[PDB]
Amino acid sequence: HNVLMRLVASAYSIAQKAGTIVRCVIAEGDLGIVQKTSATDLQTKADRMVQMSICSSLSRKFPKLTIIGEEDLPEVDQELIEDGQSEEILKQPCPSQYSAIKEEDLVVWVDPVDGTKEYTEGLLDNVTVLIGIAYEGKAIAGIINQPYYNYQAGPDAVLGRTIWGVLGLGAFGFQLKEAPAGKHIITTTRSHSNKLVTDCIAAMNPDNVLRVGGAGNKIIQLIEGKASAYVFASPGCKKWDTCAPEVILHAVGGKLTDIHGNPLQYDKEVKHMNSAGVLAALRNYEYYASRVPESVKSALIP
Ligand SMILES: Nc1ncnc2c1ncn2[C@@H]1O[C@H](COP(=O)(O)O)[C@@H](O)[C@H]1O
Ligand SMILES: [Mg+2]
Ligand SMILES: [Mg+2]
Ligand SMILES: [Mg+2]
Repeated sequence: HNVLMRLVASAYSIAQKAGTIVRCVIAEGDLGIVQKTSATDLQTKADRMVQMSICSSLSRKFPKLTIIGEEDLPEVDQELIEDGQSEEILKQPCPSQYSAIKEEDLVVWVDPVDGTKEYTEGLLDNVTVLIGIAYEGKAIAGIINQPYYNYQAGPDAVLGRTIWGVLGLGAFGFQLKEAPAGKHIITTTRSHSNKLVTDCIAAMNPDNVLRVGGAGNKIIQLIEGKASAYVFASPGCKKWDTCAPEVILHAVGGKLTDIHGNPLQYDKEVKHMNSAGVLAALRNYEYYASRVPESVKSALIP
């Protein structure tokens, strides 16, 4: 039945459609901003439309999946449906460990727009679209679309890119690069900081600290060598924030956990909140893990 690879190949095309929606909303000018729990907790027309497109498109082709999306939404336009699939991905053999997966056992975690606050600020390259695929509680495949990749290159440039990966195959669509030798460059939240977040970072002996939006964007920073660790000692992000990004990072030898070192779980019944934060690195994960203060750990219950 070739379920996993069929799913990944469709999710790739579905994520590309999502990128067209993200760009279309900016181009038409009205972001339809709704405030949820605070002025830094926003929902736009892009979040709502992309979620409708992704969920309807996946459910049309793979009705047995469990699909969980960030937005709590109440008839979808056929114009939002994506029926395509990547023929190239479909040509790749499924890793043998996943070859007998049944569709009803997959759980898909969707963040239709990740970095929404930064989207509304015009920090457009912070934005990603995240489609994460989990089996037996583990994140095993992921798609990350970055709709404004290349947007500063001029009117003749192609906009956007799609990064995808499967554990046992690899991760693709970017150039893997380690961060500069001899430096600790720690990346973290721009808009959702607090004292605990900054105290945990201080304990790492950073040479530089980057404050940017997006969980997907920060994993891209890790795999492209713009940062050496992603440290977020706080509640606030959810399973859809970490599912697809941890796959991409794990596929190239990195590691993402909570602040204690616990792996995150992705079964259908798990709580959405990542209540003990996020710690991630491409290389030297054990260094950063070793520097988390005990006081930070006692404050953050998984
Ligand atoms: N305190 C929070 N309230 C709502 N969303 C949050 C919070 N903290 C983190 N997030 C979300 O988690 C993801 C990563 O956070 P950030 O690094 O701030 O962009 C984004 O989708 C944020 O909107
Ligand atoms: Mg949100
Ligand atoms: Mg989102
Ligand atoms: Mg998010």
